[PDB]
Amino acid sequence: KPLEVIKIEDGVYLHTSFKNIEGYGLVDSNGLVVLDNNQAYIIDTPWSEEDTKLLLSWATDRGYQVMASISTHSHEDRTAGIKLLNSKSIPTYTSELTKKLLAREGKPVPTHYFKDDEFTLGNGLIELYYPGAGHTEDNIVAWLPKSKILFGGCLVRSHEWEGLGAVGDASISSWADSIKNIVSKKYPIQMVVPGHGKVGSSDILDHTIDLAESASNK
Amino acid sequence: KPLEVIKIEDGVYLHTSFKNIEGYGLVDSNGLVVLDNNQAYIIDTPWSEEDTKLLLSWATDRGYQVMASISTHSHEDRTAGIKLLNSKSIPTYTSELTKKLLAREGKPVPTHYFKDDEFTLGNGLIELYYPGAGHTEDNIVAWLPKSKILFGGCLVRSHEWEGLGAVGDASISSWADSIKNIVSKKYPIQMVVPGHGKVGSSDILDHTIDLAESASN
Ligand SMILES: [Zn+2]
Ligand SMILES: [Zn+2]
Ligand SMILES: [Zn+2]
Ligand SMILES: [Zn+2]
Repeated sequence: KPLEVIKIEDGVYLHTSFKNIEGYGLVDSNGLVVLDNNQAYIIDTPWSEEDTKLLLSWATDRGYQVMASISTHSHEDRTAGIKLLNSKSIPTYTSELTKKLLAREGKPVPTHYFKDDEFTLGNGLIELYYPGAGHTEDNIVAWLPKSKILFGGCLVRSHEWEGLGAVGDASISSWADSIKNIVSKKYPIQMVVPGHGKVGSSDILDHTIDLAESASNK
Repeated sequence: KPLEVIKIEDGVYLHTSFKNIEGYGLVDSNGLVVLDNNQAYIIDTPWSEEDTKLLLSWATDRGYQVMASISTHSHEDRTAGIKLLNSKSIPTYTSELTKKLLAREGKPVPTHYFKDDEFTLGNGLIELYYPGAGHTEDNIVAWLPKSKILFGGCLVRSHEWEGLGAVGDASISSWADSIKNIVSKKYPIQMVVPGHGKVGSSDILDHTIDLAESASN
C-alpha cells in the first residue's frame, strides 16, 4: 500500500510507508514533514524511492518548497529517498557518523552533515540531538519546540511492541542510558513519534527503557 | 544469521533461514530435506539464493544427491532458490498454478510442474495435495507417509502465533475450509511443520482454523 500522510499538529504531518515481510505481514515506518510558512522539512525519508516521490508530490502539489531532509540513522527506512532528493538538488542532511556509515556501505550519501551532538534544521525549527547508541550506534532524535513533539525514530519503541525489534546493529547495554539522556534534556514533551508504530506520549520513553533493561539483563 | 539445518526424524531435516525486517526484527522460515537413502528432496527452498547455496552444500558435503525441490506456493520464502537449482540442472517443481503465478510476476519458474490436486515425488516419499485457498490462492501441503509428518507450509500457523500473518494475498473466508480438506484426507498425522515458527502436533490444524474463523468475522 502507498504512502499515507496525515496532519498530527499545526504544521506537522506524519508520513507512513509500508513494507511486507513474508511470515509476519505488514510493517509501518514513520517520518515527519514540518512546515514553516511555505517551507517544508522532511524528517526521515519514506522506506522506498517510490514513496519518497509521493512525499515530494504531496509537498509540491500544496505549493510547499522542500528545503531539506534530515535522516536519523543510516538504515534504509530512514534514508531510502536520499538518492532521489539529491537528484532534485534538495539538500540532504545526516550526522557526520551517519554520513560516514553510508559512505562505508557504498550507499548514497547526504550532501550536508553536522558534527556536534546538537544541530538544528530550519534555523531553529527542528532541534537534533545525539543521545548515544541504542537501536544503532548513530541514532539521533528530533525535537520540535513549537508542536512539542519528540521524534524518537527507531531508538524508541511504541506500546504495541514488546521487544526492541531489529538489534543486529544495536548497543543493547547502552540503550537505556541513551533514553535517559533524552529525558535529561527536559523537553516539555507532549507527543513522541516512533519510527514504527503509533504516536504516543512521553511514556514511550519509559517503555523503551523497560525493554532495553530487560534485554540487557538477559 | 546463516541457514540452520537440524534432524527432526530419521531421514527428515528441518531447514530454517532468517530475514531481518526493520521495526520487527528477526523472522524465521522453514522447509524440509527428505532423504531416500542418499537421494535428497527439498521441500521449499530457503529464503535467499545464498541460503539455498548453503543448503545444497549441506547435502552434497554429505554425499547426498539432490533430486528435486518442490515449492508450496509462489512467495519468495518458498521459491527464492528455484533460479539457483535451475542453474545446477536440479529439477524444480511447483503446482501448475504456482508456476503460472511466478511467470505472471516475472519471477524464475520451475522446470517441472504437476497439474492435478494430488502428486507424488520420489517413490511414494512425498505426497502433495492442494486443499484450496488460504494463506494464498495456490498453497499446497506435503504429506510424508513414512515419518507421518505433514508439512503445512504457510497455510498453517504455529501455536506461538496469534494471527494469520501476511494476508495481502490470502482468501481468509476460504482458509478454514481448506484446512478441513486436509483433515478429510485422514492422514495419521504425528507432527505438523509450519512455514514459520516451531514444529508442533496435529493441533496446529485446529489452531489455524480458529485463527481463520476469527478473522473471517
Ligand atoms: Zn534502523
Ligand atoms: Zn526503523
Ligand atoms: Zn506466503
Ligand atoms: Zn511463508
